Amino acid sequence: ARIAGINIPDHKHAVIALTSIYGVGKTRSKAILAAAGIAEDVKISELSEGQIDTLRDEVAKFVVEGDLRREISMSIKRLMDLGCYRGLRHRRGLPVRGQRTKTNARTRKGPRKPI
Amino acid sequence: PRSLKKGPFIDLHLLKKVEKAVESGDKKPLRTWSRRSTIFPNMIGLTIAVHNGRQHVPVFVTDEMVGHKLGEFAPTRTYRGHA
Amino acid sequence: MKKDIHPKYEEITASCSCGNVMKIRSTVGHDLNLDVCSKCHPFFTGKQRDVATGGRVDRFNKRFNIPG
Amino acid sequence: AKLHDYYKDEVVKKLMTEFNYNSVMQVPRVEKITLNMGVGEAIADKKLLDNAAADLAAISGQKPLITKARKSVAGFKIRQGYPIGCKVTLRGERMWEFFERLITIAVPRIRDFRGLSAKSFDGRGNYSMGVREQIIFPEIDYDKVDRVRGLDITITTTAKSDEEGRALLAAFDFPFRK
RNA sequence: AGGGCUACACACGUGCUACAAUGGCGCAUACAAAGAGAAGCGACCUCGCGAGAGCAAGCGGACCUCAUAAAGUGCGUCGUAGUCCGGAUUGGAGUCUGCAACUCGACUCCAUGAAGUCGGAAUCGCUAGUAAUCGUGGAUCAGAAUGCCACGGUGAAUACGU
RNA sequence: CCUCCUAAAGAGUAACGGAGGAGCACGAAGGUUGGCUAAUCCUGGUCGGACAUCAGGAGGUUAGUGCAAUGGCAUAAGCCA
Ligand SMILES: [Mg+2]
Ligand SMILES: [Mg+2]
Ligand SMILES: [Mg+2]
Ligand SMILES: [Mg+2]
Ligand SMILES: [Mg+2]
Ligand SMILES: [Mg+2]
Ligand SMILES: [Mg+2]
Ligand SMILES: [Mg+2]
Ligand SMILES: [Zn+2]
Repeated sequence: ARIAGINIPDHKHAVIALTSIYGVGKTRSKAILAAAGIAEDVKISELSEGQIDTLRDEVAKFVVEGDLRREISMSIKRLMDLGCYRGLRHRRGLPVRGQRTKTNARTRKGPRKPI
Repeated sequence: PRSLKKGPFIDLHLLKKVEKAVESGDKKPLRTWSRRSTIFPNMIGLTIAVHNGRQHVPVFVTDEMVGHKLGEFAPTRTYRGHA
Repeated sequence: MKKDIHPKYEEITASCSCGNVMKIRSTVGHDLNLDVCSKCHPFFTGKQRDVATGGRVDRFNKRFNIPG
Repeated sequence: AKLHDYYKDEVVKKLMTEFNYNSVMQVPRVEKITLNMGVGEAIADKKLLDNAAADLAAISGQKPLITKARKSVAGFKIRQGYPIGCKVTLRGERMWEFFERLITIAVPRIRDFRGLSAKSFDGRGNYSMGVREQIIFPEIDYDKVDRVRGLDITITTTAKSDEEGRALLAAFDFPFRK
């Protein structure tokens, strides 16, 4: 199935199959399935192309995939270009939301760099 | 962040001093220690010398800073790498 | 065009979700139900627009409604 | 086909009526469409060159020319005569049908399509764009794909200038970033 | 008054959460013990997806409130995949407390979905209601526990021997 | 043994004079018929980068010749079938 611009996994159940879209998680997929009137347990491969079409049509009101990547990049780029504290943490690759950097900043700082 | 039912926060000394500045067309920097005050749209075009601990960093106010505290544009800690 | 070298080029029908029925030759070998067309894409229809990238003052005034 | 007849019916007159051509065949026409896959790692595996050749044979209507290295290069560890590319030129009715198939199906199948660049001309009215993935074409399914693979499309036209080539492809409703 | 004690090429100790199927999730349902409470615990009803808000009963307490315990059980689903595992990080929107939440709070929602598939040399605890795990409460405290102190639920293995 | 210079515009011409190569390779890298033209640079173009491949332009042999140097070579002696 081709909802938004990417390929949905056909062998899985609708809810998880739809969560494979940048911008749709479990509860947003549940809301999409509940507004479409399709069970979440039905496989996407076992439902008709009209159901695929309305699934696409009400995925389309959620800003998702590349538009969401554009919005997220634009927000982080606005912070970095503005040069606030969150901007300098994004520029230096340090944690932004007040976590400790003496230890355990490893997700933001990448793997360990020996001196 | 602060609740929307309580409004935004701004220190009065600054609010009155920037009303005076935007009323008289003051172009001297607004010297302040109030890093906790939310930027309002009446600081647009003025430079605010916000304290950071040891000197007043002057930050010129643009359209994108509205809704941010004054202290985000004054970095308090100095760090220039380790080795 | 050589004969026994090339892939089979048969005429099939391409149909969009918007009801765009269409006759094109290709190497698919079956009729297909594609999902975006050139009468259907937001860039082709002009519906893409842009991101906001501004309105911080309007966001402030909308979320606060303060006197002064 | 639909676009050669479209071309011959309105695109010729449209260009005439704005460019003030003194002759009928001073109008730009497209000459050929050339598809190129620069495989590269065929030296590591000759079989994926055959996979990319089958991909280009599915994407176009024709079998591709397996294209060897022109001169020996150390930095990619190739020798002269080592097969590293796939080339198809379409050039006629299959060019017009591929131009339809591209403009109508494959370009709106591009993930995150914000528009094709209008600065992607050579300076002599010939256009070149890069397809990032062969799945944008519906000739190959999502299932039997060994690896992702893009390609290069160049429209070689008759036009002598940048503005002519830009003005001609827009007469066929080409998605320029505008 | 503002900043710092919260920094960050790195090294170590002590924890927490995991890498999953003896499990994840969804619905229904069973069984605690100890404790706290007046600038406090705050029902019921209404509103909010939620954090929570409004109105407001009772309670200086075997009475009222915090506070329908969780693992378990039953049905379904996932089917061995970096996954419906994991939940780090980040963007946007918020709630509460406090003069004030930028440095530098907790929590909620939506999106994001990092490392990790049982860990080298080495090393720790524990002999029974113990270890392992599963929740609960208190002090400190305007707010701010994965820490500490305490409380129950399930509940082993193994000790020839010096 | 081969090539250039010395070598004085026919040939030839010495030095423990100045510079370099050979002791092979190819049943195609030979014959013929048909066809084709290079280097390098620029501008575009998925990964792709200084340099792989594609397209156009400038350029005009600055390439190529199985191997040194010299003389040849577009009717190509160069490249392909
Ligand atoms: Mg002080
Ligand atoms: Mg189960
Ligand atoms: Mg999970
Ligand atoms: Mg008591
Ligand atoms: Mg990994
Ligand atoms: Mg002579
Ligand atoms: Mg003579
Ligand atoms: Mg020869
Ligand atoms: Zn359509």
